[PDB]
Amino acid sequence: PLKLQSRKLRYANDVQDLLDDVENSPVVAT
Amino acid sequence: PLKLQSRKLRYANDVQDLLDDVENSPVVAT
Amino acid sequence: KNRIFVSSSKDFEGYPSKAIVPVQFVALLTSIHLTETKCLLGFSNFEQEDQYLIKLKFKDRGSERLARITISLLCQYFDIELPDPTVILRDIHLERLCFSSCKALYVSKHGNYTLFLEDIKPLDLVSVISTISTKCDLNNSLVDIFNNLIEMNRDEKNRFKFVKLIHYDIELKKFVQDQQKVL
Amino acid sequence: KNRIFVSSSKDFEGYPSKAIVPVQFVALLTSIHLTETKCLLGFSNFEQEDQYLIKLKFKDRGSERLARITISLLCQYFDIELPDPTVILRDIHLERLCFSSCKALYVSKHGNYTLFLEDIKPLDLVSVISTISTKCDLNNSLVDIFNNLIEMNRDEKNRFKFVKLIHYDIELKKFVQDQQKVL
Repeated sequence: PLKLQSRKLRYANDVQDLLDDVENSPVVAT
Repeated sequence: PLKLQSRKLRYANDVQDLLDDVENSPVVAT
Repeated sequence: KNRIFVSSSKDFEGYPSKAIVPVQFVALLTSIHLTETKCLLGFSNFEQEDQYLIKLKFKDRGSERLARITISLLCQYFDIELPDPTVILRDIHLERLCFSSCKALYVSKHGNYTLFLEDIKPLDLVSVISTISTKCDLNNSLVDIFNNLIEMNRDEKNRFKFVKLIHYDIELKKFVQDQQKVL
Repeated sequence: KNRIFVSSSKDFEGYPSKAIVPVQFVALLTSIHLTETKCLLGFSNFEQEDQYLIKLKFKDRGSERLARITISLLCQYFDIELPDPTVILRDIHLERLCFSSCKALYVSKHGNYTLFLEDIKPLDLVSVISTISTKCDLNNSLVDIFNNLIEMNRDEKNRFKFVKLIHYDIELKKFVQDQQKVL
């Protein structure tokens, strides 16, 4: 249960970080 | 000047992170 | 999982305007751009120009170190000379053929997208040659890539020339020859 | 800079109770412990047991990916088979010799310390052999390591045996022989 709360958090932040990164400085823009 | 403020910050946090990591879970303890 | 194999950068035209899609492609390493803030790896299947720009994101020093070690190992695996600070390499293929099987995460928003690196498996040229000679998506890509590389070598104006490869093997000279016959 | 070369893990007894000291050593890769939270690489110069435990720290997924790719490339460079999730490898030397030049950051506090990875440069066994045959700290370490490896092979009870190396070359059989004469 503890190794799962951490996973969910890490995965959730990962999603935001990646999306934020694409929003601020995309490598391919249109 | 901007590429330097960032460096100093990154280096400063790096030092703390590493020291904190050794304090909480050292790989070699005595 | 449900990783989608891409055979060309143009495939990314049918992808969502905002989604996270695991992909996978095969191409030659053609360029490296390593700074203290980011790292971009360029690959191409020469369908002849850079096509895939993969990014290794990193904010803090700890992740920067990992990025550095990653680039160092990838370059050492392909016998690429690295000075280890902004580092730039271009048209790597003109000097060394570096086939790579890469897995990436397509992340788009507002129609814009970035391919983030998940995994990179270098492919030995000897195995590439063998895999083509003896004898799916991977193999189709490896064949296509080598065919384009073959047409680029025939073209007199194109800077790409097998004989100019620092690793021009006798076996490479042999595979190219016996490979043009199929054409 | 002022990176200090260490020839043995025992050197770390004269180091500060709380300091950040850039070091560098040479040893054989002997173990890998990759989890979703951390990664420890064990090396040894067999002066015969694990001696250096290097850590690749990573908190978020982005840095975990880099750690994964790093391990993947290091293993592929040494022809080590990796299933790619907790990953464990032990006594790698019994099957494959993996000489490595490593640069690390010694970080201590309260007398406790951790060696964090800064850079790892694999060394080709062929070059190691050559470098020893033809013919500083690096070379002294490479010689010492091979000598211990030679005594471990003579010892009948020791599990280490050249002939059992998946890469037992004819050249390796040759260097070992001509290397015992010096003894």
